Amino acid sequence: SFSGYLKLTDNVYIKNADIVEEAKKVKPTVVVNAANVYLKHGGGVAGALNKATNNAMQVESDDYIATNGPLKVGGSCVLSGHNLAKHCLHVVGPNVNKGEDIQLLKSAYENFNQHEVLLAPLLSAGIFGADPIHSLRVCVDTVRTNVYLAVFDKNLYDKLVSSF
Ligand SMILES: C[C@@H]1[C@H](C#N)CCCN1S(C)(=O)=O
Repeated sequence: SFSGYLKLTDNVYIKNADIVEEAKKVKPTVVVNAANVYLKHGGGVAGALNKATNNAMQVESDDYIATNGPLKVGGSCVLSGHNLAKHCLHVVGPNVNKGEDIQLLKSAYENFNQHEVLLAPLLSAGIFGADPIHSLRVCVDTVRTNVYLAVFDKNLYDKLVSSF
């Protein structure tokens, strides 16, 4: 199962790790993607997860969007996890760099409660522009299921743990 995680609360765990490498190692039931409403996996965690699937995630996502239209900010969809996980839960956190409401970050984390255990990044962190310390606080105060957070950046990981 998951190894090397620091336990933050009853159900939240954190590790300085590349979520793609972590997914390939664990092959969890659910890996969370830091998705956008169009499921265009260009950069950040989404670009890295999609590149690891050899673009199969993007091909599946384009078919999903063609059928269903875009997701809502704060919403999610379950698609295949390809070679990374059984499923990928594509969750759209608000993108502060697009002027999206940070209050939607709690709604985004509520999607995690539909899955008993997940490997995830901090929503709205990185290229989404939100403060990762705030994202971790919303995560611990919203998610009730078992969430294993992978934080790519060591310096950010140390800051998140030391300020928790
Ligand atoms: C925490 C969740 C659920 C929520 N939220 C309540 C029942 C228990 N589960 S479980 C353990 O099945 O993931």
